[PDB]
Amino acid sequence: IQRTPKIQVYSRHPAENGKSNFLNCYVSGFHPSDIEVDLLKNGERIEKVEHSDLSFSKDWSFYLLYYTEFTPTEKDEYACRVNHVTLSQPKIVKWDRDM
Amino acid sequence: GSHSMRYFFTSVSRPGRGEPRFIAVGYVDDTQFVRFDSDAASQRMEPRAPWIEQEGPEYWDQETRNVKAQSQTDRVDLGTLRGYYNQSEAGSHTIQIMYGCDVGSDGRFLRGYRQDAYDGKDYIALNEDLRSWTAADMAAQITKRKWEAAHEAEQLRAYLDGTCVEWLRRYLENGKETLQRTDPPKTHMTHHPISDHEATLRCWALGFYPAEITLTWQRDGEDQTQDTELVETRPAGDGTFQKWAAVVVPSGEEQRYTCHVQHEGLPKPLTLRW
Amino acid sequence: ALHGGWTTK
Repeated sequence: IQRTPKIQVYSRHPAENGKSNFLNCYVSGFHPSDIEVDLLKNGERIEKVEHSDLSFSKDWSFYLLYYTEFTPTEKDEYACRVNHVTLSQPKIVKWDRDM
Repeated sequence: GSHSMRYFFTSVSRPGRGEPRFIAVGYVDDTQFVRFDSDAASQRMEPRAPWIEQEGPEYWDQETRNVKAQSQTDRVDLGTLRGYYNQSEAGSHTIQIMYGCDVGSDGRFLRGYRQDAYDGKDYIALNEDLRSWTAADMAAQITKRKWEAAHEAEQLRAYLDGTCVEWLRRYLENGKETLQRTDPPKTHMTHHPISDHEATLRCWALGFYPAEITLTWQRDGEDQTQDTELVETRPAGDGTFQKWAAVVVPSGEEQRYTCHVQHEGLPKPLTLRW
Repeated sequence: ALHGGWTTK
């Protein structure tokens, strides 16, 4: 009865160093709905993070958007950390800005 | 084009940690316009689109009453279905409900629907004629007999093909400046060597609305059904959507591959070649 | 607007 999250990490607008943007972590296809999602900056939890209202797809699996305003820089590393009952340890997905 | 109005409901029991979590969301097309979250502070149905804010205090009171009644009904149903499925009180379980209606571009009713799930699997659904139910198993059939005896389909039908349509037409008028906009995808391709001998081609669609879209890879015109990686369509966070599709190809053969992009906002389907 | 009226399962 358990489906593991598919995790995407991306910016709202194409990223350019020095310019405010939003960092997104989109988690979909998961069940049950209990999930913990953190956005990380250089390994550290970002504290001002919002998320969408829980909703679900035609196959009943859930999806959520977590997001925070940020200004990308060259050196800063961002990631999304997701914990779910299906994962043996919290999954960390680094923001791959070069895709 | 055609339009839809949908409400989505999730109730999650949390034994020994208080009452079930309950989250309701309403959408017109792919645009959220109201929400209720049992863990939020207001305990009110709340606006999430600019064009619903003009609704008066009687509307917000009624929507709040009716979403709280849905919550209370789900709370009872969580306990009932645990009995039907012979489960213990210790575990957390989930009820999900979706219902709504579609109208055509001239406002006519097209379709109504209602479907319910338990622990992420079908439980019971209203059939397309809005007169009959389909239960997913012998437990759900108990609910079907109850709903048949209560004449629930007739009550629900008057909403799904009447009241639901009337409100959806009002919202499309409230929101005309934004709900009738279609944004076609802005598309491009990227190329990333993964070794001396292979490269990833990735086809990108950005900034599109509504969310429905199709990206497919061909090689010499033959659909490359497998060997393609395709992500779930995702929200940008500004009301538009994004999607990409990728394929790994031998270096030197990139020009045999084409990406094809279909979206209701495109006059012709788009073909991209590296 | 939401549907009112609730038959339990």
